[PDB]
Amino acid sequence: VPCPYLPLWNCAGK
Amino acid sequence: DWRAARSMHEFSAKDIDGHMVNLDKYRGFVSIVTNVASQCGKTEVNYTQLVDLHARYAERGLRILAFPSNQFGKQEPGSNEEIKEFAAGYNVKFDMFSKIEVNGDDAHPLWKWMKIQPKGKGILGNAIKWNFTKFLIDKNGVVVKRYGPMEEPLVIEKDLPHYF
Repeated sequence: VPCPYLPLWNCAGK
Repeated sequence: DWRAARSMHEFSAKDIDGHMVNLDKYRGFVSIVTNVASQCGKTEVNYTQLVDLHARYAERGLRILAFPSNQFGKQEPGSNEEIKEFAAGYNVKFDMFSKIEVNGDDAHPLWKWMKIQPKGKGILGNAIKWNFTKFLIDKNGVVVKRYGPMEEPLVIEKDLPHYF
């Protein structure tokens, strides 16, 4: 599913 | 000097009412430390689940330390009093702290320390990536896990008996 934080964060890492 | 610490219990932090807390009071308790925000897509799931965990496990020794931060999409714009009032809507009975930065040269020393711990390392470097990162802390104040923004609090529940 598309990342739900875009465009502010792209779900990369933690 | 924060680099020389070996436990969360060596730090102090200002609570949401402006009063200093010696974090050694968490000695003997399993603790979740998390950075919070009121205007994130996952604000509701995070607060609801943390309140639920606290209610069901506080007697087993679960403590939760919630640090507001405005560093991620400016999603915590309010005053500490306004944030305290927001938390109150979720019937939060765990410990709310004053708003801090968690990344950069002015980040709270606890957060600087947690991010470089053996079991606190991030993925794609150690910077906090977004709101609602969670650190699990054992009864001796050692960082034992880092959970990412996308990992809802109930994911941590299976790990709690590893450290109770």
